Amino acid sequence: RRYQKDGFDLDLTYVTERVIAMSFPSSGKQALYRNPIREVVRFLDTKHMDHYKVFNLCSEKGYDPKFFHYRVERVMIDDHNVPSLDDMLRYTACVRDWMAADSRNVIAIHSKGGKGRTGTMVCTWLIDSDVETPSQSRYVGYYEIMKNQYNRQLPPRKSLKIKSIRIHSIAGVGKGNGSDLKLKIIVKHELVFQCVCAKQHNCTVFPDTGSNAVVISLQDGPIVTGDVKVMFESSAGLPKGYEDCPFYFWFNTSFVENYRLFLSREELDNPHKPKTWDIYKEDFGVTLSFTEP
Amino acid sequence: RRYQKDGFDLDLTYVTERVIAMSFPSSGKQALYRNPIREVVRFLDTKHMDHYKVFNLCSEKGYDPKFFHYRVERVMIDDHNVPSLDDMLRYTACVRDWMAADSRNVIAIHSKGGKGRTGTMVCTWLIDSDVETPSQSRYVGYYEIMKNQYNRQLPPRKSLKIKSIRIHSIAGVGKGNGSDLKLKIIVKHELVFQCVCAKQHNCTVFPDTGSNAVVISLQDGPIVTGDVKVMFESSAGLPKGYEDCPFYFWFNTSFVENYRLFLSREELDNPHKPKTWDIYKEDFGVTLSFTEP
Repeated sequence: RRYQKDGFDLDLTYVTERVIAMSFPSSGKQALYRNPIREVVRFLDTKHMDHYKVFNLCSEKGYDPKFFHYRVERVMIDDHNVPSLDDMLRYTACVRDWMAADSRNVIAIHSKGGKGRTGTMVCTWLIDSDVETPSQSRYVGYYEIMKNQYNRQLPPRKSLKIKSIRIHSIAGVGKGNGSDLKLKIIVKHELVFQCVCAKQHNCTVFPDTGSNAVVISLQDGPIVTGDVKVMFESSAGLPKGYEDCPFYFWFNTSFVENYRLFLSREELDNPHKPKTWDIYKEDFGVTLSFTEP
Repeated sequence: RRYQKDGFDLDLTYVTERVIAMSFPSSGKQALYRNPIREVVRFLDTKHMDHYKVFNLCSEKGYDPKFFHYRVERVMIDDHNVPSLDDMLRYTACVRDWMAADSRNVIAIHSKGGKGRTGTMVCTWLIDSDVETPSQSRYVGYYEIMKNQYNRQLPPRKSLKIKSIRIHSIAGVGKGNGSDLKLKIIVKHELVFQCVCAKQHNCTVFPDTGSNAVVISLQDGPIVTGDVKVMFESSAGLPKGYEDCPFYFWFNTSFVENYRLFLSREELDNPHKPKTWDIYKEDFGVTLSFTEP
């Protein structure tokens, strides 16, 4: 819903009377099909003068603080990826402080790509005051659990150790045995664990054809703390989608209950898209088994 | 000095046997004249396999941690601007830890623009182990002072308030009175103070034509702490250079001695370039007057 009022042609989305969403305001030979930085600057200067903050939720692009009168905060969110809960808490904290300055402070939120990052961090603010991928949905769920239970603060810090990964309904995906997935565990932009199933060196494969599980014994698993990314790379032509991976996870280990995490086919970032509902059947899922150090 | 060895055409600079400087590795429709991300990844994978870390000193653009096998740290340095001393200490600690991890570990350093930020942050490591604008030079000097006196730590935290700004040898620059400069004080991407001399509202102008001084009473100046940037905006057609401003500063308030900071014509970001040595004469300068709260 482009903002076509008052002679404007920006890709804005006036989500709430005090919260504005838009796309990345670009400069140079990129204003033809995207927002021009100066035009949107003028738009939000003639509407709210010295009463806006521009949240640039881009870990990959930034323009200058000076354009928006040096009121710009950058949240390092990767495309199709979630922010850390510390990032979400700091985000909502600075937003609440901004709205406490006076009654007519608005906020502009954008990201370079689609309304995944801006959607996530506008819905997060929406439910704090009251998305594309299911990782963002589950992170909004994490933030609501924090908001209503562990009041606007970090959960009880749990350091968990992952011990095995169970894959449900593997008949159809992969070569046929499940020994093609590649594991990558990322914590704070750091690859803390990787393994390849075909070589079977850092992990072992124990396929049980009775229940269609190819549970992989994940020896000496990392003691993950905080937000974790687990992507599954494959070498058998799986339908790679977002961020060039068959499917990836994003979760906070402080929210895991009873040291078990199962992600249904629908959560499972990338299989959730309906266009690939033929290699991942309805019962497809990945179960993560945890341990307490 | 581009790296033409081993069939490569990269814009590298092998500064030391274990430190590498290069330009930003770009992707998309930019590899025609800039560094291709995949090509540089291949170069530093076949040269240093799993024994390097790439430092991205760009506050305006980043690509993805995944390309360099999730060994990438971003330092938020603005173009034609200096890093914070906390950032410099964190970077130097990171480099020291990386080199202590193994005897083969290398570092790759780049920035999007010219070799100002990469030059700054490579000379900082060069002086710790053993530059475009002069503020980067003064910050390398700040780091050498910290390294050799207040050993590799911050100096005694000093917070001071600017009481007035003295402009030396103004006969020729500006309208002829000095009532065209505009002040902008930026601390941690925050416009903490601004003023316009022509209106004479936030500051008062006291032109002392006897000594060619237009010292401006900076009433109720900010209580600055840490790293401060001071840009001088003008509306009399000054030869705007870097950052689109007549001249700006970048100074740490902890390093001020005797509560005074005079900036000679040579330091004075933008007057430093000899092409403008006709409106800023040899005695041009700015003096920062401080007061202890």
